[PDB]
Amino acid sequence: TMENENKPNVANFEAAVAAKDYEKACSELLLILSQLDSNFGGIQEIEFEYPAQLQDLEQEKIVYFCTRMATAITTLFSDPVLEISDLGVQRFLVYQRWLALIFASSPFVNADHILQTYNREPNRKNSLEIHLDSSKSSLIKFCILYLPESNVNLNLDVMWNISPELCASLCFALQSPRFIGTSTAFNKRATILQWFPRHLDQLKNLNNIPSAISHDVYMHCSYDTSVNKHDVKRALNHVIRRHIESEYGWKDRDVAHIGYRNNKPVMVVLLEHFHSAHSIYRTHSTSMIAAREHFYLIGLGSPSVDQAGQEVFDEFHLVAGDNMKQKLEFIRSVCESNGAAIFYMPSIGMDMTTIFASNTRLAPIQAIALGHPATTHSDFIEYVIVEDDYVGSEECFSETLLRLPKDALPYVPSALAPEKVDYLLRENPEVVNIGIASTTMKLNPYFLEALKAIRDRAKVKVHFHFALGQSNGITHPYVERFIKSYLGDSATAHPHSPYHQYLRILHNCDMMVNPFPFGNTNGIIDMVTLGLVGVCKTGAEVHEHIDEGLFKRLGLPEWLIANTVDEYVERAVRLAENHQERLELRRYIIENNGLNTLFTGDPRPMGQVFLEKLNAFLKE
Ligand SMILES: O=c1ccn([C@@H]2O[C@H](COP(=O)(O)OP(=O)(O)O)[C@@H](O)[C@H]2O)c(=O)[nH]1
Repeated sequence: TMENENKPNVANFEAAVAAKDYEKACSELLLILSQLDSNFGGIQEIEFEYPAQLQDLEQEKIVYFCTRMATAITTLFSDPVLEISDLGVQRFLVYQRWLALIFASSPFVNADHILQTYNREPNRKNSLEIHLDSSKSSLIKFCILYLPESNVNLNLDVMWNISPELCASLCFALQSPRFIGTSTAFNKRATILQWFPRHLDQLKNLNNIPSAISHDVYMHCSYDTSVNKHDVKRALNHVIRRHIESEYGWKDRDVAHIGYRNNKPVMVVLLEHFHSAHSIYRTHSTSMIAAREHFYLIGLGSPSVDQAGQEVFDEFHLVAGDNMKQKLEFIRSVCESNGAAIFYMPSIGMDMTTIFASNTRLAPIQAIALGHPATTHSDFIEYVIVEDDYVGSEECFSETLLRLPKDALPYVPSALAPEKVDYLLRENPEVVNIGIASTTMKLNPYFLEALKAIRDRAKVKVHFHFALGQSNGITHPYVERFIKSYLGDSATAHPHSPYHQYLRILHNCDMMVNPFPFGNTNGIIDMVTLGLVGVCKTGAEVHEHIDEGLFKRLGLPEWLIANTVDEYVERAVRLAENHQERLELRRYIIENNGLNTLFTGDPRPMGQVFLEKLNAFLKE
């Protein structure tokens, strides 16, 4: 060992590339990509120097970073001699999304200029097709640099014949970014969603694909617009099921007998991201608290859960184990010694543990809620807790929906909610400012085309303020370019901001519009809090339908809830042109709104319902 061997360092990566030491370059580069991973795209704790002019100019400092990184990556991967260790390949595909961002936030856009150096057939006959030598090594390198923004052609069928596993690693990488919003990237991912599932279903386990981003593959499909977007989850479940049987020798429990604690049957709840300042606790703690009239509750989670989270349950334990095989054995053992009636996950999708767990048989009733609002397509999960007013069509879900009364999941209000108001109802707007509260995953070309439509068509000048949740570090310059490609001067791409500052941006707006197809929830509450009204578009999936449910609970009029893009655009424009209508409605909403009603209700049903379903299991 040497001191400072493992510090991500842009100058040391560059020097290793100039010195043609391909091994040190790779490893120095992987250190940087790994850090970008940990930092969620931020560049803190990566060492680099910059021209003084950039000191206070952070976006410009980030673009400078990505530019240095893309030039050094270009030299390195353009060199015909470079050969990547097969360990190395697996790491590069796992970090692909970070290279994607390196290039997309630089002026290069993508790494096609590297790709073109790999062409061998001076014919072409389409210069967007790249004909490689037959070296396995060249196929690899191509894949690593086949970015979501790539313009080069890709034929998946031929690909998957040559190497199934390489090709499934690509599909993973290309599904894993938290921003897939441009036309080029989105279209690519859409293709994968139709093509990849039936191919992944043929896979045997997780050994030679990038498994550390399966949770990302699992969640991100929800942000596409197709009806059958979740098919990849069904496939992914089978491979995980095969994995845990084959690599772990997993055995399901005998769930014919249940045990008892303080004379009640046992609900074991496996938790993801359940801190009391966060939305899972805000939406699901009270229903879990009330479930204690009928069940003893055991909470399994991470040390990230705070005292208020732990107090929801009768008993709380850390999920122990050094790997997945162990954590599962641990979870199994808790269910065994207690003899679980219920296995429940309020959220599934954010951590890989919950995903694995949902492919096992641990209790006779196994059920989830929609903290991540999408069907599991797992045959091991029977029920889905959901508020009746949030369901669109029941056929979006493979599981049976347990539709609970619309006041059955009262929310815990945020401690950050301002106590005082200051409504700004602008009588004279030259400009209509229209806010949009969003994460990067919610952004897409259909949403942004709808927004360009509202801008082009409205007879009033409009300005769009995007308050982008978690837009950040090297992701952000790329997002701003995407937004500007549609709206130019009619839009401001605000990066992630603290709560009071985020509230200040919206407070300067006249109305809001909601993203589709995956809408807001918390955005809507902040909207009404500020006395604002907006448009949302509804649809069949819960994540499309929530906004409708929520608009009705809060007392917003149905004309605000559009069924199609063309209506969405239409109502948005109407809200923007019709000043006095818009203001009357703001005044109506300031005056009488169900904000109150979100925080109260009867949380008992969930427990009640699990009891009946359990009692009926105990007769048979
Ligand atoms: O710049 C921002 C953007 C968002 N948020 C907070 O994060 C929430 C949005 O989170 P998300 O879209 O992931 O889930 P949602 O709660 O909308 O269902 C908002 O309510 C804000 O309270 C914030 O503080 N600053």
